[PDB]
Amino acid sequence: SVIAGVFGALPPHRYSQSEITDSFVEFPGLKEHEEIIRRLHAAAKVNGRHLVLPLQQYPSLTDFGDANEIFIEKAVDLGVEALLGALDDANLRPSDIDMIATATVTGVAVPSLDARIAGRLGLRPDVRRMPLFGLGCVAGAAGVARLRDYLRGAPDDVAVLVSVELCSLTYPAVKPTVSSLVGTALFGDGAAAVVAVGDRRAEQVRAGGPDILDSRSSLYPDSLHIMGWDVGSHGLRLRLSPDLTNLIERYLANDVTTFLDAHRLTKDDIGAWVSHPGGPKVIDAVATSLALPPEALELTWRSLGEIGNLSSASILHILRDTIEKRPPSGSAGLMLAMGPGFCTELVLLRWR
Amino acid sequence: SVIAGVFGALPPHRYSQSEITDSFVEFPGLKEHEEIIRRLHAAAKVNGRHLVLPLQQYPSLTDFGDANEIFIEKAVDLGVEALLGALDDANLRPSDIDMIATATVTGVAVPSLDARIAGRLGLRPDVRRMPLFGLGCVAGAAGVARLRDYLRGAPDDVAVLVSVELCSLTYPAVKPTVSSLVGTALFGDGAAAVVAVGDRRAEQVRAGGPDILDSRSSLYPDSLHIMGWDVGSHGLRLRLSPDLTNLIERYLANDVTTFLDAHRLTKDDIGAWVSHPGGPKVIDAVATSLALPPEALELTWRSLGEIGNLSSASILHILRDTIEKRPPSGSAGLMLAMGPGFCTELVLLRWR
Ligand SMILES: *C(O)[C@@H](C)CCCCCCCCCCCCCCC
Ligand SMILES: CCCCCCCCCCCCCCCC(=O)O
Repeated sequence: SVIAGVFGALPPHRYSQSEITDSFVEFPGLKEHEEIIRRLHAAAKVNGRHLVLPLQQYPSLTDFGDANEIFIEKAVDLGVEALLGALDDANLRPSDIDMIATATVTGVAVPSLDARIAGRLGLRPDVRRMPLFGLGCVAGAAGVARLRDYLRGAPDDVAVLVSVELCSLTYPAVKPTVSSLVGTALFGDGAAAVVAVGDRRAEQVRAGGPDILDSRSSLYPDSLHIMGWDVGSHGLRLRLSPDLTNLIERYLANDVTTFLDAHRLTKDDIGAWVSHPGGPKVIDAVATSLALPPEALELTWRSLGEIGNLSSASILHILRDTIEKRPPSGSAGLMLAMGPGFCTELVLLRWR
Repeated sequence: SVIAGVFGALPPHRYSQSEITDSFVEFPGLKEHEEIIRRLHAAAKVNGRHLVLPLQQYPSLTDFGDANEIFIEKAVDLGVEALLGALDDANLRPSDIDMIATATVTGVAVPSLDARIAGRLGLRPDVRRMPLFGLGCVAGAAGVARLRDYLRGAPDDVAVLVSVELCSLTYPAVKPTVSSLVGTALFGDGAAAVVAVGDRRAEQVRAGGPDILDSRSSLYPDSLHIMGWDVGSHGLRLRLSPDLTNLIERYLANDVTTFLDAHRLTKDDIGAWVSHPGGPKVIDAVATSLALPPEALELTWRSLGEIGNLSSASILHILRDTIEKRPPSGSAGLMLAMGPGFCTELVLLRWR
């Protein structure tokens, strides 16, 4: 399988980190925690973020019903904008799509996003639907792996992954507890789409982006608590452990090497790293444990600073960013993501 | 792709429909509606349902946060039971599972059920996880199709589907409302797992269950309202339109005809129908639109009456009932399901 188009889409409201913090500190029930909020927002190394709602609308977003409704309205059109952009990058059409995978962790939609996006964009009624929910930040790498897994048995097919993460809209569940504030410093809104295509279909559509060669999921034992949501009446509340960093440093190099040994490869044999940004400590951790030079994660740091942590869609934004960089032809690309599980997901890429 | 195991797990607490109704109409803020409730319950053609909680805990399940936490815990125990069971039917072991897909619409878990059941069963840390959410009732059929879609690109692998639906746990969201009351007459708790196996793996494994030949999703235009969740602070509230029956009567025939024409089959060629027991009005609409004899949907009528509507898990119990009764060796089997979308999934089976 080979990527034919990537496309990130963001809501048009872009705010500075400063503008967001300055306003956020003045939100109901928050002024008291200004010190830690500024600390956390500054330490986040996010310089700005696209929000789906005008910044000053958030204090009014206290109801999970409203929020999740706005999510469904906004997720789909961010999703279709993303999909179309990738469809056009692949010079393909909605009718060309044979399967659609949808990745979100930040909203609950039944009928799922894929159903609604497929409605909007006029996909064939018999598109295969794969609504992925609960992969979280890992869903961008994992979604790409699942496309491979699909196209592997359907060489003529077009399979799309649409990630939409509207982190902002989980605001109803946000309280001045440090974990929620950590998330309030890092997470922004945005969608992204990957149009992938089978090997046979590849030459017909002049498929540009990288070949998706292989993936390896890595579920860590006894680590449910590391990451995820505590779901409740006030909605999706971030659970996020400080232990996470130490899981990376202990075990990521192991995942990255066992997967790379399977391909007669090394750390140095990879031409562009495509890493999810949990936040700076996370980026430092994978950089440190994988003994990565500064340049290797620069795009994901740049993406972090430009649009923040978009969860699933992040790794697909920096994948789109790294594609535009045009890295060495035929060189190994390595998607690395991680999320609730706790798990990590390596995806072996090959660039053109 | 070939099914190697089908197992249906239910909670130990079984209650007659009369037991349920008599206690339900005494729950807070419902005696005002005891007439319509008893009417909906009696019309439901369910004689009994397994409930994951004692019948008299439910009135205290008013909080979505509580109900969802219990969901996660109970759904993993039930989930593993069904998987262990299906693993035992397949004579296979947890270590053999190469990909696990999980289906639920009745609770929200990040990390997902597949993450948790993988940890409980000690599945290899590299299992490929596909947590489907928002397929709803269609997920048993579509889950099998996904399995097929995975196994068709990975012929040496074992893929499992674990469906766990604890409909009773959506209780915080039920109101004295026709739709939600229809839900309370139909829906019960239970799980099921299917263990399917790639083609190159079926012979060594001795998979005995039916072949998975093909599948067709039918995503109807402009039909979001037909079925779904109203999601809010009270949890998952059933949206169910009475256009459903009419949608089926007008479009189901063309779904199966367009699908069966692709295999040059008529409805007469189907040796066993594995239909989702939505409700008596839906089973009537299926039989009427497909001109089916009353023997064709008997196994699904019987599941309905015995176990109620288990959302995605029902068509899998019925599939096990079908394999039990053992259909003519080598005849066509058609799985028929419908879920939020509005969509239809047909999966073509071959009996052994
Ligand atoms: C990756 O593993 C998963 C868990 C990603 C989940 C998304 C986290 C959302 C964090 C909640 C707070 C968001 C607020 C944004 C700022 C808006 C300003 C008012
Ligand atoms: C005493 C509790 C009895 C059972 C109460 C059941 C209440 C309604 C449950 C509805 C479950 C709907 C599941 C999803 C259907 C779909 O959208 O596919």
